[PDB]
Order: sequence, then C-alpha cells, then structure tokens
Amino acid sequence: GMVELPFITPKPEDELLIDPVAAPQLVAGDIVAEQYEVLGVIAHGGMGWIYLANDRNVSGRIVVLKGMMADQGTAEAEREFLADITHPGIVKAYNFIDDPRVPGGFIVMEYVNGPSLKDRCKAQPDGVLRVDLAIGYILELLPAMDYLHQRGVVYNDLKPENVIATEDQVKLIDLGAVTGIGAFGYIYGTKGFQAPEVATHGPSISSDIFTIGRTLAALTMPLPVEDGVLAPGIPSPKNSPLLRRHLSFYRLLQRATADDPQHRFRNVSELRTQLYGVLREILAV
Ligand SMILES: [Mg+2]
Repeated sequence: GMVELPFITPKPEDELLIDPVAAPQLVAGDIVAEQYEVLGVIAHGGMGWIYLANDRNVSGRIVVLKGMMADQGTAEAEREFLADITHPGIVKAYNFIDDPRVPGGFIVMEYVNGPSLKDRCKAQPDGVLRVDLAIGYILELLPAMDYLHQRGVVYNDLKPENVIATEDQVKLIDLGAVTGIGAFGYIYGTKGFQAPEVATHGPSISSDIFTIGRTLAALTMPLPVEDGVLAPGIPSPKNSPLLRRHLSFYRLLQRATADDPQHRFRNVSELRTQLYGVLREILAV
C-alpha cells in the first residue's frame, strides 16, 4: 500500500547549521555529557535552541539535542519506551541527558538529513505539492503512525513541518509529542491541526486520524488562515478546482477530519485503503 518516492539528496555536513529569540547557550566545540561534541544549532524552537552534535561513541553519528519538558519510576518507563521504538519511519531516540548550562536537559535523537514536507511545499509557486506526490508522502508515513497506534500510543502533533523527506523515505521527528492513548493532562498538538475533542477528551487513534487529514489538506491546497491558525474545515469544491475535479478526495478529507471522532476512519489501515484508492483514481484519469 505504498508507492515510490523521489530520492532527496541529503545536505552535506558543511551546510547543516544556521547562523544564530535569545543567544544559544551552547556553541561549536562544547562537550555535552562527555559524549556529544556540539557543532552548532539547526533551529530555534519553543524549548529554546535545537543543537547538532557529533556522538563520539558511535563512529560517524550526527545527533540532535532537543530540550526536554521539565516519580522517577514512571519517567524511566516512558524513556525506555521511546528508546526501544524500532520502526524506521520514526526518528530514533538515543539518550536523555542533563547539562549544567541547559537546566531542562536534552533528548538525544537521530538527525534526519532532509527538508521537511513544509519546506518542499514552500519551494513551489502555489505553496503546495502536486496531489499525487502529497498522497504518496502520507501513504509512506502511515506504517509509522500505525506502529505507534498498535502499541497504544499516538503521535499527537502530525503536521508538514515534522515529517522529513530523506533519501526515498520520510521520518516522523516529533518524539516529544508522543503520548499514550487517552493520556491525561495537557497534550502538545498544534492548533489548526489538532482534533477539536482532544482538549476535553484526551488523545486517541481518531485524533491522530484527524491530524493526518489536516496534514494532507495542508500539503495539497491553500487553506484559510485566521489569527495565525488554519481555519477549521476543508475548502469547498465550490472554491477549490482541485476538490471539484477529485470529489472522492474531498470526501476523504472531510471524513478524516469529521467533528465527531466516531465518523472518522477507524484506524490507519481503513484510511490507507481509501487513500490508495483515491490515488489510483487520480492516476487513472
Ligand atoms: Mg510538535
């Protein structure tokens, strides 16, 4: 139920860093946890700067240092679960470390070398991908979402910017947003992509299904933005020539983003069947 994605050449190592909101707390050459030699920063996020480093213990390995969200037994089990995720469509978690210069500590994860799907969209004149390519990217990441779901776990923050296209693959990079199905407390989704029921009922496979539909919509068509947030709903075929030509695609997007979670696709496999069917229709005509 997957297709062939174009090969995306990774960036050379001498082109991975940006030029440094506040100044970074670490700079090139700094040694973290006596294992990681800092190379620089690759982005500034809500948790502060996100660093790139050499892992000295593993030959050739480049890692990402990202701030962690600041009862040891429970925290130990959650860290071991992240570390043991085996699926190649998900970024690897290598370590969880502290540092006297960064109070919150770092999660140490695999550096995925490639553009995000948002980056690919921004390189187009219409700011969107061709519909067959966007569907192919979603089909490619569905095994990774399902791997989590079948282990009682959800990704919560799927959006074009945390799916990275590398080589002929895509990887999910947002390990920090993962929670158990039905987890209590505040869930770190993104408004405009997150399902409406999460803030009151907790996350579920159905709320992940919702973010997949919003992500696919964002990859393929312009979406109205209100106050920095993608407005709710799917554009109408009356307003979108893409949807008027592919009415089954419009229907799929509405079902995946149904206000009532019970009306959405029940799991990733049900979504894949219809999604691959929409693609074959588009490629047939
Ligand atoms: Mg996130």
